[PDB]
This record gives sequence, C-alpha cells and structure tokens, in this order.
Amino acid sequence: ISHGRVYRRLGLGPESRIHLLRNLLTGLVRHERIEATWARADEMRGYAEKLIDYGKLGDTNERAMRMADFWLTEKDLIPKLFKVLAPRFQGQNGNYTRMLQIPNRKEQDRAKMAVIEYKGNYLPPLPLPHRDSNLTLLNQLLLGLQQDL
Amino acid sequence: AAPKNRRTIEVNRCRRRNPQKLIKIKNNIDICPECGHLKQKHVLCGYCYEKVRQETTKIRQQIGAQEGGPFRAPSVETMVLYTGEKPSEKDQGKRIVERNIKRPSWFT
Amino acid sequence: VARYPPIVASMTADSKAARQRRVQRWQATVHAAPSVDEKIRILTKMQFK
RNA sequence: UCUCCAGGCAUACGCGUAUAACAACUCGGAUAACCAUUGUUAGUUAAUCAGAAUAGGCAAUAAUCACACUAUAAAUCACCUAUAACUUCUCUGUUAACCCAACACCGGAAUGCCUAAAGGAAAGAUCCAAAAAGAUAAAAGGAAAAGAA
RNA sequence: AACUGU
Ligand SMILES: [Zn+2]
Repeated sequence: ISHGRVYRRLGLGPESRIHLLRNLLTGLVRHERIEATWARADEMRGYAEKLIDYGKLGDTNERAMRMADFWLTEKDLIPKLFKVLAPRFQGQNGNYTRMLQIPNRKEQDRAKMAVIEYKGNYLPPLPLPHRDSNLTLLNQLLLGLQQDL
Repeated sequence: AAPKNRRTIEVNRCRRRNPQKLIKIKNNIDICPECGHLKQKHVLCGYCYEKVRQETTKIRQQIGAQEGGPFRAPSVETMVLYTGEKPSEKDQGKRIVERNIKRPSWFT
Repeated sequence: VARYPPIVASMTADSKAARQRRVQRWQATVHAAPSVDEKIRILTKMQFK
C-alpha cells in the first residue's frame, strides 16, 4: 500500500530520517560525491537541489543561515555553501545534483547502489553514457530524410 | 498440526521444477566499451570505475594531508592539478591540489 | 553581517574533538567552584587506579 | 568526523589463558565484516599490595560527634612480676572482553566510589501487502477524570 | 459522578 506516497520511510523515525538525511547532506557537501543506496539517494536529491537555492538567496538571509546551520553539522561548510557552491551554480537554474546507478554491492545483501554528486565539481568526471553518433547507418538514413524535408 | 503422510519425491520434484520456481535467464547483459567487460544496460562499468574510485581516494588523500585538520573545509573553490600542469590566472583564489601523477587521459 | 556559526566540533558527536568539547564543559564548572575545598572535592570525588 | 543511547570503575567470589602479536580462512560466532575460531610465539615483576616463646599477678561503670542526658533489646587483650630467644627479606598471588545457568542463554551474581570525564549503538538489504500486535491522534456524544458513599 | 475510541 504505497499509492500516492510522496515520502520514504527511512531510519527509525521521521526525526531519524531528517538526521540521516542531514548526515548525508553534510557528507555530500564536504566531498561533493557520495555513494549510497538508490532509495535513499533519490529521497535526498530533492533536498540538495533546494539547498543550493538557499545559498543563492544570499548570505545575509536569516532563514538561509538558520537552514544552513541546521542541515550542516560541520560549521566550516557554512562559508563554503555561500562562497563555493552558491557562486558555482549562479548560472544554473537547477539540476545541480547528478544521480546515477552504480552496480549493486556484493555484500551478501545486494543493495541497490547509486552515486549522487554536485555538478560543476572539480572531481574527476563520472563515466557517463554517450549517445550514439549521427554517423551510424540509421542516423545517416534519418539525415537523408532531414535533408529531403 | 503435522503432515498426515510423507510427501513423495515425485510430487516434491514437480513443485521445485515448476517454471515459476526455476531460475530465469537475463537478456539485459551489455558490454563496457571502455573496459571491454560485461555490464547491464541500466548498470555502469566497474573495471573503469575501479580506477575512478581509487583515484578519488588518492586525490582525497592528498586533500586530507593538505588540510591537516578537521573542520578545515575552505570557503573558496578547489581545483586539482597534476604534474606537468601549471596554475593559470583563472586558478587564482582557489584551493589547488597537486598530484604527483600526470594528468589521466580519462580525466580532463 | 552574517552570523556564521563557530567552526567547532559538535558536542553530541562520538569523536575525540566532541569529547574534548564535553571535557571543557566540566572544566568550566571546576573554574566555577568558589571554595578551595570544593575544588579538591570535585577533583578527588572519583577514585581511579 | 557526525547522529543518538546512559551504570561506570576497582576489589571479592568464580573461572584458568578465554589474555596479547603474528599467520591462516577449513571448523567455531546460530550470517558477514571481524574474531571470541585454527596454528605458532609471547605474557602477570612487590620489605611498602595480598596470602603463607613460657609462668605468675590483676580487672564493677556501652555506644550514640559522648559531654549533658536518659534509656533497654544490656552493648570492652591490656598492664605489671619473672623466665626464654639475640641482628631478618625469602616463598606465593598479580593476564583477560573472564563467573553460576547444557549455549556468545533478554536469567542469577557481594562490597567501595562516583553518575558521565566513565561506558555504549536500536538500522543485513528492499518492499510498505492483507491479517495480527504495540504506540499516537479524535468531530459530536461520554459507559449507550483521580471526586461521593 | 466525572473521564475517556469501552
Ligand atoms: Zn570500462
């Protein structure tokens, strides 16, 4: 019975979910790339995107400062969000976080693994999929159709 | 309540050999062009990811030594530089991580 | 005019830095002991090998 | 490093190497990781901590901050007189996450100090079935609060 | 009697 549900049940309670999400968000900000279970990663992706908006809002915002302090346990990160993450994403209007599927852990539980990272980071690029080139026979056939049209 | 009689192997054999209980084959197997190893269509390569993950630890290890303490996350942007690469003017005002290895071909 | 929080370890964490912060809280109480005898009592009320 | 939990440390008793390092990955842990498993090697240091002569003479009056002060359950060798000996530091205990319960049993287990500075982790993954159990919440009403006999 | 999903 999970019809119309918009929230995952994680941790030992709603407070634990926030704390677990809080810990995940703090770790992601520090490292900018974290590997976690797909279900948890999907839940926290929305939170990370909204956090960047709070950084964009401005340092002087009292709500952002309170929000940043609560979500980020490590206080050294608070300057980073306003001075590193927020400046980086000023051009971007969204999609700050990139989440991709990772092979399942071979730890006898076979948990679904995914990696969530902040776009524009200095970390090495992830092995992203590359779409087929237009030089392919099917694409070339479509190219001929395009020229005729 | 206990079984009224022993279950015959023939009856047991049919239950376990029913198609519903048998192991199904998978058709989503794919090849990794980068490493040439197998992968699933919805799953990423692992042989190359092994390089990426280990390289991240090596980069992170260099970062950890440079910081030298907890709660030392910089308030400024960070960049990674490899041997043979020199900082540019745009790199000014950014944390610089120096890697003894040369710039990896995959890393750009 | 941003009220940046202090860059200190969390009090409730299970770590060396967090333990030191908890230690400081007690040490403040010792600094708050007015009488010399109270200082001795606090320092010696626990027996250890 | 972060999140959260709040009986901890010594001795007794019991146990008897379960201690520690290394090497193994078969067995043991009711799964792994890791070892508590397997093999090998090592260990616990005490003049201070703990354990391991004789014959006579003579005794009225508790404690309780012991003073007052009462009470009833009625509550402490010494020192004298003689005899005998005549220059001494070895032995043993010391480890541990440990014991009694057939078990790595949600049980039993004395004393002293202190109450977090000590000591810890409820989450193998996913799903959120029904049914069932526990917990929280109740529009209107109140047996269809803590007041009386 | 009150009290409450009895
Ligand atoms: Zn590859």
